[PDB]
Amino acid sequence: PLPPPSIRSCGSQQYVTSYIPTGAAFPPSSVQDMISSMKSYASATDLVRTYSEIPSVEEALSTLDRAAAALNARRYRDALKLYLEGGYAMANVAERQANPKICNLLTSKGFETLNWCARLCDWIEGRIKEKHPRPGVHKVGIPVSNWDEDWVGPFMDEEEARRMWYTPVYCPHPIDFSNLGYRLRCVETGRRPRLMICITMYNEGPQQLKATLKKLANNLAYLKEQMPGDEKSLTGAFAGDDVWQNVLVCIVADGREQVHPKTLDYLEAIGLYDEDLLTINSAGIGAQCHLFEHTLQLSVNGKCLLPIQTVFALKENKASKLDSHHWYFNAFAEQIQPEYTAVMDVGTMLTKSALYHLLFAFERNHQIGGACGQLTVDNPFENLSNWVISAQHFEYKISNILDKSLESCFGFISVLPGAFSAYRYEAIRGAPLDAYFQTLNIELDVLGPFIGNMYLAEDRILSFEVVARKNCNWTMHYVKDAVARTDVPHDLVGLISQRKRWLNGAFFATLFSIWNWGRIYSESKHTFVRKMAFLVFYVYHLLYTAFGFFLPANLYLALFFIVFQGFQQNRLEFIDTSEYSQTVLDCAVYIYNFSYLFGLLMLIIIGLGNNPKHMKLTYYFVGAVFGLMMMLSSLVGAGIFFSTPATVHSIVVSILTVGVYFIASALHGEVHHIFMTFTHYTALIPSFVNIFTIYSFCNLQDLSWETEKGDFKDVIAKRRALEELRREEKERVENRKKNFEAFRTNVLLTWAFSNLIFALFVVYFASSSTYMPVLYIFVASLNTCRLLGSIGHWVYIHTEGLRGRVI
Amino acid sequence: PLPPPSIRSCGSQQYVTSYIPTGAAFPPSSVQDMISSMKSYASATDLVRTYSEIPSVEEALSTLDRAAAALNARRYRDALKLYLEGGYAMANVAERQANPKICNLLTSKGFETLNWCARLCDWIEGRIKEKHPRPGVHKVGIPVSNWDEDWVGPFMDEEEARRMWYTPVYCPHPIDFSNLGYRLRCVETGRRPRLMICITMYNEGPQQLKATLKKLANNLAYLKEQMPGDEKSLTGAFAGDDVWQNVLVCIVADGREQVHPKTLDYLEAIGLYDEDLLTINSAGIGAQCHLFEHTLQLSVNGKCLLPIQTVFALKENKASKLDSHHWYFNAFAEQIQPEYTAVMDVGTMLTKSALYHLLFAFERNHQIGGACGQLTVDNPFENLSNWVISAQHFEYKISNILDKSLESCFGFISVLPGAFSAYRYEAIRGAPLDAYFQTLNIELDVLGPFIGNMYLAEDRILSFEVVARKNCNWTMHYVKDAVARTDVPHDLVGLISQRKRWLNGAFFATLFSIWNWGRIYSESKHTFVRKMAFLVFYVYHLLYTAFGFFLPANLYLALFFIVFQGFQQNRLEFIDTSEYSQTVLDCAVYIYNFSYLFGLLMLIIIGLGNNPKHMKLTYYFVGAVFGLMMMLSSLVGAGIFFSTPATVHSIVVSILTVGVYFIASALHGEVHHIFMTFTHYTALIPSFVNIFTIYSFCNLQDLSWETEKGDFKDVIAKRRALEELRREEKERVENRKKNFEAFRTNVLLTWAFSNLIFALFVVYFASSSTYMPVLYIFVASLNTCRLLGSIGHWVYIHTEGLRGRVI
Repeated sequence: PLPPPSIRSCGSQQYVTSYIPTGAAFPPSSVQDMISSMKSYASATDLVRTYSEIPSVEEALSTLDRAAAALNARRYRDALKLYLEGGYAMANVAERQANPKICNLLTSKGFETLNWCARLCDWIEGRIKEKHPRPGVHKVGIPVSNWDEDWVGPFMDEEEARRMWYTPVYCPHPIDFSNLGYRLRCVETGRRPRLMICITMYNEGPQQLKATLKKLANNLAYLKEQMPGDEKSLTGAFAGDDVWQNVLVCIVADGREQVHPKTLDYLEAIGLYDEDLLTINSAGIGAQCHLFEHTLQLSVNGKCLLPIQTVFALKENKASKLDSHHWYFNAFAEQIQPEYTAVMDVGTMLTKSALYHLLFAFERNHQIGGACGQLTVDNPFENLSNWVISAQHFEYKISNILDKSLESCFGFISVLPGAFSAYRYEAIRGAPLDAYFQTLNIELDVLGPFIGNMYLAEDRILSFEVVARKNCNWTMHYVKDAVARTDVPHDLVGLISQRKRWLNGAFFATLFSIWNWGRIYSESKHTFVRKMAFLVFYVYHLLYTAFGFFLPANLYLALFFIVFQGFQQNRLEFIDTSEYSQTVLDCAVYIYNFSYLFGLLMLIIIGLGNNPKHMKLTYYFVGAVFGLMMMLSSLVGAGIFFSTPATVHSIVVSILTVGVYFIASALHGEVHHIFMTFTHYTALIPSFVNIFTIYSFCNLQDLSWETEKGDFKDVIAKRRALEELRREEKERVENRKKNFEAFRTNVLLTWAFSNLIFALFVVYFASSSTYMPVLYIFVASLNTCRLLGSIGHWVYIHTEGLRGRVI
Repeated sequence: PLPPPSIRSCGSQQYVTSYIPTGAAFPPSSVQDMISSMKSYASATDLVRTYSEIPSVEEALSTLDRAAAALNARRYRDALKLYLEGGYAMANVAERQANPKICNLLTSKGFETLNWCARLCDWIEGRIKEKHPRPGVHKVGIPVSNWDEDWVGPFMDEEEARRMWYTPVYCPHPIDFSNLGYRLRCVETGRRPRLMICITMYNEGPQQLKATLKKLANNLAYLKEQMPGDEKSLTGAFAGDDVWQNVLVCIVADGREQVHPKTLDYLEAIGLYDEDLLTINSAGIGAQCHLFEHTLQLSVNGKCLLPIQTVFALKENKASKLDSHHWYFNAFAEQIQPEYTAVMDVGTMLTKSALYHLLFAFERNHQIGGACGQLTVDNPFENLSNWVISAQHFEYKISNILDKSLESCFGFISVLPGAFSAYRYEAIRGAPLDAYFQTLNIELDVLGPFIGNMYLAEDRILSFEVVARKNCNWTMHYVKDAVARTDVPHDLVGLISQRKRWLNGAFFATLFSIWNWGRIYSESKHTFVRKMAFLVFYVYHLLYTAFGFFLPANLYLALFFIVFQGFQQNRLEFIDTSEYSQTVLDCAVYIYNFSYLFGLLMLIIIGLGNNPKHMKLTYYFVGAVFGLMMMLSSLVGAGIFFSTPATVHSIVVSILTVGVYFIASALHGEVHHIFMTFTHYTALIPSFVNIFTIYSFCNLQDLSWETEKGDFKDVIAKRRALEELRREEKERVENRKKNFEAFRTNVLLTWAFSNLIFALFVVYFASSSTYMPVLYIFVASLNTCRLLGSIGHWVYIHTEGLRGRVI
């Protein structure tokens, strides 16, 4: 027992040294005397009280946010106190404001907060039994700021025409959207739309959204304009004068931080967004996302389009596109219960007939479980001086025609991103969607790296699940007339990144399909003929994948043998090289080999090294070298072919190898595009193969993703527990990244060394006369099969319409 | 003007829809009537009041933390209110506690907080003029928990012996440590230590720290035990019976999160840490770091060591080691103003004579601006079955002897990490330290990538700045007898990482030195003979660096030519290969080339791909292959040399190439180590060169690093400004990373392609009879120069002691 040290200025002075003896426990009387001998504090207290006299909006919002954070932490008394303080603060502040909208919104928010406080107090007392109590749902409808008086439509109720509705949601698991008591305007008003469209958006300019909305309005107008009484005309819910009431459009953004500000300005202009309402009404909830609802009316030039029922959902935090599809499908589809479900991106500009053709196919066939339309490049002929655009145009046309026709003949399509794809909401409701969202429900550690890698491009999983669903026989189909025009990158780097993601997804989806093909026979219920056809397609798929795996080696072998060994060993027919100094003959081969090897080494180093945006010059240089090489090879090959007097074998091989493209293009009426873009596509084949495959394989690493009071010892334990949990989480993340990197490295090494070993063995132990015929036979077989598939698809599409009466 | 909608249950019910008309502004009377018609809130209010009756420690600490955060944000009224609330809460809570220490600490903290509140109120009123007001400094001394009664020392004041002191500091820029009013116990008590030691620590076990402290105590004991009256004995402040008062030890940790808990337990055991004091006294300050001060007494077995004056500084957030050196040097050196300054790491176990030899050299020479001791591996002979440890032991011995002697002859040393290095605090005070910490004061964007890369290993910058300081002639020196024993990794992967950082730092420091060598002649003031000697050393340095840049190609050429082309073209002398099938002769060369190329490709892919921890098996396999190849080459070369009848040229070349190691080792008396470890080191040369250089060059990417009230529009503007600032920061970070990656990729490509092109040209346009003599001449010249340097250093060290009387 000793008096405290005589130090009354601890924070007043600059530096003070003191000694605090522990174990004495002090006398209470001395401490009380020390406390009573201080009078300055009163002044400070008075000042603080004066400062505390007046509240402010910022303080109220901050207190409400802290209350929400406490409520999420399961501490209820502190949440109640903060909620009461915030409610009283807002109620007091609301009178100061001079803007009527702010005054009304603040008054409403204060009343809601006070009612929630009363309900929470009643629950804490034990009067009401609930689990996870939350503030009640309260959607607010307000007049639209700008309204076009000079607009003519079919008919619009004033409540629907001039009021926009808003509500923030908290639902953490989207499957519980309906249980928690949320509702939509369409369901509330009694309308039951039959078709739904999802338009995912992330970091886009207003122009793309404007074009997409205009095109959708044009499609609705065309659907309305069709006359009844015809065989072609649709019957039922898609007739005229009421079509706009059976279609709903959902616009799902990805995150408030990443949204382009001009997009928000445009959305607010058309009456679908308001910052003040979001700021005020979302204070206490801690919403996961906020949804606005309207029936927007658009006017372009002097023509007024049709009204569109629109729901705009904006998520609070950035997530994957699969998360947006999860929200859309589960919440909105399970609530509305539509019949069809269309998926597209932002910027996809449809033609006037896409919806009509899709609905016509779905209604006529009754066996189609899904459909995809044709994809096209916007303005291909304009600016033909650009080679990348022309190459992409040729690739799209040929891929569509040949591959899509061949795959749609058998009734199984591997849709390529990002198409405008429609599924009927009866074949995907159960197991297929469960397998679709498996990544979002299970952490990557349990699944493994192989399962996680394939979901980067996730459409093919849905396609395969629909085709092989248990106790059902669902088949897919391809519609030629559903044309969707997109925009393509103008440079190499964006194309490289896009092809990287496409190739990763395609490769691992193909591996999964080959692994699990047996489920069609083991579980599904198809016809026997369908099973035999699927077996034949399986054999073809295996052969095609195996040939595509060894493509760089085959390209190198073909170029080397034909061109350079013809020059060296005098096999070019239009010139004789028995002369010359025996130095040029070897020099050609040496130059070719050294250039090819150095280019491959540089490309792999750069691709595995850094992002392909600050290495533009090197990629351009390598592409130019490879393009010049390919053009030289093409000219030499054409000369060699023309010089030969020709034979039946030669002409048959030439036809079945090269002319299949032109024959199939002429059969379907699209021949001029091939003529325009064949030369441009020919000069990018080595670039395509080498660069895109190497960059895709190198960057496979791109993985995605309660005590109120207390004493001192509790504080120490809490801090230690938090530190332990943080360290364990960091360790787990490290382990996951290590596993994924190891897997990608093993795959890349296997691929590269397989190609190199095959090339070396074929070069050293084979001749140019015992190898080329095998390659010719293989290529001819593949192209013959593709041509037969295309012809079969054309015959079916032009015959079934007339011959379906019998069957 | 319309009445509010009749909705009194907004959060009470599950789901309610409402319409809020904006622009009406409401009637006040209706809102007042609606408010007055509610009575449930009172119950909630009462409950809240009851819950608010009792305070708690956690609430007080949280409020103080929020007050500190507000004060850092330049808002003063909110900070004052929160500080007052926290002070009153702590004052009320202090009486509840039953633990006397907690009661006393809480009472003191409450009084300090109230005094700071009063001072801040006075400042806000305008009575006091200050800039950046902060709470006053207040260091607290408390008794040590555990005290050893059975301990005998020279003499200790009870205040110093039984009290440990603590204070948290806020100084954001360490240069202002003295201005803000902080102080140290040694300076306060009047002691003026002359020598300082810094012991950096980060994520280490207690055993290393215990061993380091025991070794330092042994060094102090040896320094005390020396007798006076001898020529060898030191004179002055380092005499006997008072040596322990002239040495201070600073232990700087790197971050509370990363510190091993057992290390904290051990530190608390010896009376240098306490969690309760840190938790309580650091609540309001928002300290950058916390420092404890003591004079610790250690006992090992039955012998009691000497007391050590220790200051333990623990930083709040993790930073680089350069940050720890910044804090140490600036704050503590500028305050204490010592004479010398020693730097070491944790785990470096000194011998009994290191300090004596260092101080002896510094006092005798009077021109030495810095010195470094010899580095050794602990227990080399024990567990000789391990090859990595033996290879490292041989490398350390040879590097020390040859390179250090040669460089110390001229008076310029490039110290290798991490040595026990001592600088006198007179040649580094000004410009050298400014150039040392240039990275910490200027962001990497202004400097560029080349400047930023070299500071990864930062000692050589200090060495060069000391050597070339303006208007001064400072030279460095190497002491052979200052032996420091460390611990080395037992596996390949840790060695790989350590060598990666070492090689990056060494390469870029060497480039900087070669770039800026001219400053010695342009600015410094040396003797003419010194300038000529530095010119000669510059020529030698350029030649050595140029030879070392092209090492992999030379190794490949030597192995290939000698061994495999001797086997193929019958040049092995102990066997004739004119027989055989002409298939084996080519097969040997083909196998060698293919294996070498495949190994290099795999190594570069793995090194650039992933972290070298989950690729252990592949690295081990490649190392084993290269080791077997090197052993075969060594045996073949030994046989070839022994078979030859020999000549003057042959014996001279053999001596000057290989036997220089043994001659120099025998000259200095350390010969058995070479005999033991030569075989182990021979089998790791290709592994060293290839693996370490490739991994070092691949991973060069490793870069490091106010309105109180308000209205609504201010809130919106604040949110928009914060979003804009965040996006700009993200863009800047992206740009910096892009630039660094591009630089590293360019350097790697240059190195690899230079080596490959040189190798190809020499293989194709040269013979094994017109190339090997040049290589022999080059290697012989370099080794002759190194041997001459070593002999000169030995002669100087054994002669100057006797011959210094004349000069």
